[PDB]
Amino acid sequence: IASRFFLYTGPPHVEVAAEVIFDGIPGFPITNSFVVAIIIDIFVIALAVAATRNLQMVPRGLQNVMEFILESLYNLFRNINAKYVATAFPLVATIFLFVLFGNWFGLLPGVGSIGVCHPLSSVAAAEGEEIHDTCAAQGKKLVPLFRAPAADLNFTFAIAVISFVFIEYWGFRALGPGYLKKFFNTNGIMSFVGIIEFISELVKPFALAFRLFGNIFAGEVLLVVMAFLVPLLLPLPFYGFEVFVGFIQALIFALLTYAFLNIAVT
Amino acid sequence: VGALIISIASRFFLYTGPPHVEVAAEVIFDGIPGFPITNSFVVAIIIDIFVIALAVAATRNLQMVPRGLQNVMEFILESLYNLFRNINAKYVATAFPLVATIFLFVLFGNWFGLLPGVGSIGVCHIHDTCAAQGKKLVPLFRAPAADLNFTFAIAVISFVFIEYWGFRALGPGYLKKFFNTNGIMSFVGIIEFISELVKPFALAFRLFGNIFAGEVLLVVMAFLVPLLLPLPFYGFEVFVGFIQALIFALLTYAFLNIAVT
Amino acid sequence: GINPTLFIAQLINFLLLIFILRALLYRPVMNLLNERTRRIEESVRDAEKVREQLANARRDYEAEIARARQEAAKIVAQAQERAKQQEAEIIAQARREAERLKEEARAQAEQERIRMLSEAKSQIADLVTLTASRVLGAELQARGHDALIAESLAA
Amino acid sequence: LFIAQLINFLLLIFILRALLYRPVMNLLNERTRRIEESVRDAEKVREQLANARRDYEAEIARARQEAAKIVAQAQERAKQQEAEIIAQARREAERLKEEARAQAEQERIRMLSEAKSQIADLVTLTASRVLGAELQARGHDALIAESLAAL
Amino acid sequence: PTLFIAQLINFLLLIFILRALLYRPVMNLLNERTRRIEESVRDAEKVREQLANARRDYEAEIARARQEAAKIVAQAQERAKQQEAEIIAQARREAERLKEEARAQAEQERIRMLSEAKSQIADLVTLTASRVLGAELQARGHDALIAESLAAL
Amino acid sequence: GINPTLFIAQLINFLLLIFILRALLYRPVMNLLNERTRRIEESVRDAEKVREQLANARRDYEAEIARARQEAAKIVAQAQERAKQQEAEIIAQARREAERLKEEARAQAEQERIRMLSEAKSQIADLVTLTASRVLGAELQARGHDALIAESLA
Amino acid sequence: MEGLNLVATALAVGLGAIGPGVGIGIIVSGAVQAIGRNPEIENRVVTYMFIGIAFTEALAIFGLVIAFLIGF
Amino acid sequence: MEGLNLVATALAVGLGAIGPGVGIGIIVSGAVQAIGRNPEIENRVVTYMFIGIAFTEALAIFGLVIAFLIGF
Amino acid sequence: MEGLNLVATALAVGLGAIGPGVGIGIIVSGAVQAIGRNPEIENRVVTYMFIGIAFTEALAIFGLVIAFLIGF
Amino acid sequence: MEGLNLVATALAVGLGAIGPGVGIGIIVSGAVQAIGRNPEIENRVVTYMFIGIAFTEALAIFGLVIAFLIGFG
Amino acid sequence: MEGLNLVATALAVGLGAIGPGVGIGIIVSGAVQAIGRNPEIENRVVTYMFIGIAFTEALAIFGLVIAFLIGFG
Amino acid sequence: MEGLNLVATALAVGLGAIGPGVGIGIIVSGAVQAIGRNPEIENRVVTYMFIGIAFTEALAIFGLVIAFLIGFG
Amino acid sequence: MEGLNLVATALAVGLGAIGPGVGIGIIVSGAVQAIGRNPEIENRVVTYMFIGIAFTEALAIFGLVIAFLIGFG
Amino acid sequence: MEGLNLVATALAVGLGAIGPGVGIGIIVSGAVQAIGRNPEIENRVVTYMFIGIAFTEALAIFGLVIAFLIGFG
Amino acid sequence: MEGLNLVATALAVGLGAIGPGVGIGIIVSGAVQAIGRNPEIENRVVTYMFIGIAFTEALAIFGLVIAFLIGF
Amino acid sequence: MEGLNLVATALAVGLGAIGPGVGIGIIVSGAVQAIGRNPEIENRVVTYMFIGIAFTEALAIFGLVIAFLIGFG
Repeated sequence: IASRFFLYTGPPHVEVAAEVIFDGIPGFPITNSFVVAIIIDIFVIALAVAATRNLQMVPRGLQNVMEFILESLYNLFRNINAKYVATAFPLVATIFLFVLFGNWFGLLPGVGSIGVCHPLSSVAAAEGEEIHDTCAAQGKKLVPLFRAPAADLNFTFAIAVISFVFIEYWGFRALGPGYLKKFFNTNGIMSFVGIIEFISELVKPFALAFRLFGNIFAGEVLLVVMAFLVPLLLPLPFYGFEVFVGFIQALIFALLTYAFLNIAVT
Repeated sequence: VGALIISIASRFFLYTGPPHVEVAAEVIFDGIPGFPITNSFVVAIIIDIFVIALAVAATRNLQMVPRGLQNVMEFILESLYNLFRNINAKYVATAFPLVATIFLFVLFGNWFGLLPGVGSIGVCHIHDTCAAQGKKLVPLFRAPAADLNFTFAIAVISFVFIEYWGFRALGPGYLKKFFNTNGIMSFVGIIEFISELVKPFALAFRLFGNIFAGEVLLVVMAFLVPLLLPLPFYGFEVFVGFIQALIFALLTYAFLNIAVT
Repeated sequence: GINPTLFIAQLINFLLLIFILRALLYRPVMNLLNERTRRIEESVRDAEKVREQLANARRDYEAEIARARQEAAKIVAQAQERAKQQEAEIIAQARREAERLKEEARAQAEQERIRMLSEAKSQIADLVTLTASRVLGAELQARGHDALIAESLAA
Repeated sequence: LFIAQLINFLLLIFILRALLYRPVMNLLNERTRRIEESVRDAEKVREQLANARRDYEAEIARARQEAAKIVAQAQERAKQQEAEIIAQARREAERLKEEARAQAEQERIRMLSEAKSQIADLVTLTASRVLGAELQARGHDALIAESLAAL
Repeated sequence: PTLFIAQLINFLLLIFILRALLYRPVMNLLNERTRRIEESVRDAEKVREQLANARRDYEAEIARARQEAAKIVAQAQERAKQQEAEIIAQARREAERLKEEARAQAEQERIRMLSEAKSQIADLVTLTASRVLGAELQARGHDALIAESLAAL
Repeated sequence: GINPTLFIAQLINFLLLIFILRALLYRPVMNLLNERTRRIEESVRDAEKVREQLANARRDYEAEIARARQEAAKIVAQAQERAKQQEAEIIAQARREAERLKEEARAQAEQERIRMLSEAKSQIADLVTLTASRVLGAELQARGHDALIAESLA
Repeated sequence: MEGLNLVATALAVGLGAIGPGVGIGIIVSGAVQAIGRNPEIENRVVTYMFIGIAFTEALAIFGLVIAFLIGF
Repeated sequence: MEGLNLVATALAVGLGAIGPGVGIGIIVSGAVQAIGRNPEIENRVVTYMFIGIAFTEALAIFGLVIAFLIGF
Repeated sequence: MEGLNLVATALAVGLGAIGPGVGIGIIVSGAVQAIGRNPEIENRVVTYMFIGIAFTEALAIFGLVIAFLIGF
Repeated sequence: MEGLNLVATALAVGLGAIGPGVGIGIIVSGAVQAIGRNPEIENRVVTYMFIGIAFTEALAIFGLVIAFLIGFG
Repeated sequence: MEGLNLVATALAVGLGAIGPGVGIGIIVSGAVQAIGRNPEIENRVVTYMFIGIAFTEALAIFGLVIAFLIGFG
Repeated sequence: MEGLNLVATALAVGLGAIGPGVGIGIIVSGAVQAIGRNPEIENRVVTYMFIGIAFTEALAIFGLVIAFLIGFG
Repeated sequence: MEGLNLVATALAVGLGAIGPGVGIGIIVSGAVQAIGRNPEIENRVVTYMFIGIAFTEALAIFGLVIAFLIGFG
Repeated sequence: MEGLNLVATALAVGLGAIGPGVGIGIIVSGAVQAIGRNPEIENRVVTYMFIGIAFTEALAIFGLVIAFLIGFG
Repeated sequence: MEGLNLVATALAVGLGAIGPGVGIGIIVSGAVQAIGRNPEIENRVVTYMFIGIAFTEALAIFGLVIAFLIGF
Repeated sequence: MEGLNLVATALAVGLGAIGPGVGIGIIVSGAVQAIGRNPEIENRVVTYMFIGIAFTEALAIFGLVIAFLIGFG
């Protein structure tokens, strides 16, 4: 139990870098985050149609758990506000599921070990292994073809801005000219607090995107470093923490979106 | 009195010079071929004589009704006895004399350090008196608790007392504690052991630092304004000397209480 | 990665994914909602039907007593009226027979009265013979009773 | 690198299958049982409603048919007894009427026994009649003398 | 140096301050403690006096108890001789009464026998007279008395 | 201050102080406090004894009086029993002596028989006048009754 | 001397983590206690709680943004 | 040297985040708990809460303005 | 160096935001809780709250004006 | 001087641990106390606690990510 | 290296103000809460509140004046 | 100018002990305070206590990982 | 460096003025809240409050003394 | 630099005393508070308290190990 | 590097003032709170209050003594 | 450069004092509150509070002995 943590086989170092631009032989260049985003979209649609092609009473199997999750989401969003518990449900549900599966993708082996490339070898008396990679030739970096979609600041910014636009539009859907009444109404000190309110409303999507991107990228980096330190039997609790926090942050994003919607409409 | 005190600017006419009193150790006061006499051993002997004199004066008559000095002597002993009875039940008589003596002695030691002439009067070896001559000025009647040796002495005798009365009360159970528990008292026990080991160090350092800080505060307030400025600090110091005495006694008794139990 | 072309493409992809959500999410939402609505409607239906059935069997048992009530009421009326007429006829028959029996008895008495006219002379002869021993010496004619006896018979 | 990720992943699942297996199975089992009692419960709102019509049809048929038959059977038993007991006592009254015929015989006996009752006044009181008619003329002077001698 | 005079004036001011705001509380607390001692002292001597009086009262009360006990008993002995004497004297007076009434009863009984004998001798002389009267009327006929009896009618 | 020799000298000085102080005032002040707390506790103890003495004195005085009257009533009854039994003795002795006085007097009164020896003077002579002088015409000439009268007078 | 910009960015991000982190913690604990005391006011308390979190996160975002400005 | 301005701006923003962040956190927690205790005085306590938050965020904005001035 | 003045004014403003900010937060939280528990003494407790706010803001103004003088 | 980047990385990570750690501790303590006092509203208390943990740990991850950016960029 | 005086003065005022600021905040919060519980003892409450505020302001004033002494000769 | 890596490693370890240590302390204090007044809710509250402890220890692990990385490069 | 003495004196004042300030505030708030209920213990609670205030001012004045010593050698 | 290792060990041990010290303090305060509230849940309280104490002391142990590694090299 | 010992002494005294100062404040506040809630237990409480006061002052005096040793 | 040992010792002592002081303060406050609420559990209260104060003082002693090793050795 306490003698099988050999460091003889492992990565040579720790690789940290934002998603690497893909080869993009044809026009409209893509990234390694875009392809995993599309494949996870495909997986989400496949599970949705699997739960959809067989829709009936007393669900069992995949459909039963899917309906459990969906009704739990209804219960959670209903506790905030039932006025828009269904109108805004598809957006937050889709973003939730996609972020969930993106965070799940980071645990899959080959993320960072597969390189698209556009014991004895390990150093003795050292805590980290020094085995040269497959792509170590040509002075390459072994570009990770597989990566977490939320570990890129393009998707996170995109969902943040679309969520902000959705919230602002649905607040503007039925509020009249009450926005200007909440922002610098020139009524004593109420004008001052509206300015900070306006700035906070502006920075909410940026905060969400940066938070999610940082969470996922930090999880990936810490898992890579824990693998580099000791190969086996060490990073189990941290892998468990990652698989927990991925789902946790996934539900948090949707919950925060609904909460911002409610605080804007009310 | 009016708050418009104008004597606050006496530093111009009365400038005391830099705080030359900075010694963290003793100075020899009585040149003797034998062991040297510290500036604190002399005041230790002085306090011994004073305490003996007050005790014999309060016990020369042994009046049934305590009046005058007898009542004053009896009140503090009554208070200490009641306090230790509140702490522990059957160990009040066993430990009372040592704790009462170590309270009174350091009380009068700290209260002596506020006496005038402690920081000023001294034997020759702005410019004081001796520095006018070629000889340096060393102070006279340095506080006993200011000297580290006396504080270490009372701390180590307190440690000897607590270890003896733990070992005597609990036999070999206190001597090795319960290290063989291996469930809880295998890592808590060593922490308790090192805490006991450093307990005399903390006990001595508390008194030493408190009294040293007190006297250097006295000298500093004299340096800044030697008129009406150090009065609140002196009141604080005569308070905290008694406080530290009672603290040292109370903690040594309570440590014995937690050791025996 | 800070470029306008990538950000616009990501925004367009997000907009398309959000637009695609409208058709798909309506499926499971309807699947959960339609079931609940049908259940509530069927529950109202059950309450109503059960209440109706329960309140009708009790009334049928009440009509069972009511049917028996008419059965008992007809019984007394049929029994009493028939008995009263039968008793009246029997008493009238008794009354008619009482007139008949009494009349026949009176007729027989009247007949016997005249018929016994053969008994006045009979008792005359009885005094002539049986009273003879009651008088002196059982001499039927005595000493003149003979002719006198004839006068008694004539009387 | 790859061996580092592989060994960690399998061992993590092995302890997830030891702790986060029974509660996660039990929650889905409880929900499925609730839907098993609740999908069935929804079929029931209409199932009991359908059974309500069955219950109503059965109860009405069982009660009304039996009620009509039993009450009429009780009525027929009572109606027949109503006429029968009425006629049964009529013959007993006719039996009491036969006592009047017996009373007529007693009346007939009275007149037949009156063949000596009214005759007694004619016969037992015709003794003094002969005393005045037959005895009067009859010369019983000798009998009178004999009676005087007996005196 | 100026250090000594500064220390002296500061210590004098501290002593003045303490005498100003601590002489009264210290002295009144000491006086209260002395009064508490004296009350306990006065309590102890009073209880000792109470015990001595309670002890003294115990023998004093039992002493008069003995005096009253013997006095009551002596009265009982005094009453005993008087009660015994009067019953004897009553009986002695009663006994003499029986002696006197016996003499009167006996003397009366003597008269009763005297009257009884007087009735007896009257009875004998009456009874013997009847016997000899019948003998005397055996010789002389009864007709003389019978004729005399009718003559009185 | 590092020198262990002067350190130990200060230690020994302080130990001498604790011994001389505990021998000089601590034992006197402690045993004075102990005697004081004995005095107050016996004062409560004696206060209870005061109540017991008061209760005992009242009770025992009554008990002494009670045993006095009980003994006094006892000797009174003994004298009463002696008197009644002596009185009944005197009455019975007088009663028996009175009865024997009646008997002797009656025996002394039995002398009517002796006085009945004078029948010749009275019984015979009174009989003669009774027979003759009053119930008859004094004509008792028929003799022979003199035998009858003497025979029946015995 | 190397680039003090790295140390500046680090200090800014770290203190923006220090302050608003404790602010959010206190806000959420108080809101949870108030909800446990009175669930009938949950809408109002969650609204004001999200207002407070918005302000704290606004301060933290100010720190992060000026850190990015220092970095570039 | 060179990055003294950067370090100054970063430190100013960071400290203005650590202080006011905890201040507004305590304000919001206390106000939410008081609202949970008393919904009737909600308007008054919300006005006072916003007054305190305005003062605290004004101090934070003073820090941010000083940082921007130094950066300019 | 030639930028220590910037560091000085930055630190002064930052700590002036640190201390009085937390003081304001605690004052407002306590005052709001006391108002919620008892609205009848609201005027008096608001007066005392604003007195404490004035003292803390005086400390903050002292720090800010020291930074102002240093900046010049 | 020379190794300022490592010092910056360490400082960022350390203060990011300082702040959100206290925030998470306070949030969890409050949530646990409320649940123990009211075991019926935990269905919403747990969610509010977790969304508070989000806002706390976001700043810690901010510091960690900034530290990696400095140490690797 | 001559700017150390300004940095010293700023550090002195800021760090001598942070402590008393929190102290005053806690003092006023406690006093206001206690007055809310009982308004009739408000005189003594206010007296001790100003006592504590005076102590904290004395510490802050000591810091400010020693900053002036550092800032000047 | 040379030993800065050691200073950075020490700072990272120390502050990653500062934050999560107080977080764990507050979490445990709240948990024991809640469990004192409600014994049967232990099954519910121990899970949340372990969740908060795991998050704080994750922050401490972030600090330790950074310190180990900069203690070797 | 030449200017370290001024920064040292300023630090000895400012850092030494943090903990005493918070302690003073906490002591005064606790004493006021304690005297809010049952003010009949005013003398004793004021005695203990002044003991605590003496200890806090002791720490603050140790800081002040150290700063004055550094500022004047 | 000639130093920077003594300073490193000092910082590590000092901050490891900062964090876990306050954590253990709050743990003990809450535990004794609950014990005063609930006497008979003492076994569970002590078990959870010692679990939290060990979790908190883990960081202090990490700091001590880092300091010893720096001191030895 | 002249004057570095001065900064050492300053830092030692400052931190030793920070820690035990807050400790003493908390101890005294808890003690007076318990005395106000129940005056009868004061005789038992004051002993442990002074024990804690001594334990807190131990670290501050440690700091001051080490500062004096460093200075001399 | 040459005085880093003194700064190391001073920082070690100060940072080892800043934390455990607050820890033992909150320990004593909690124990005092528990005693004021429940005197019958005083024995267990005293044992647990002294165990906790021993742990915190052990952390402080770790800091102090590290400072001693830095100053000499």
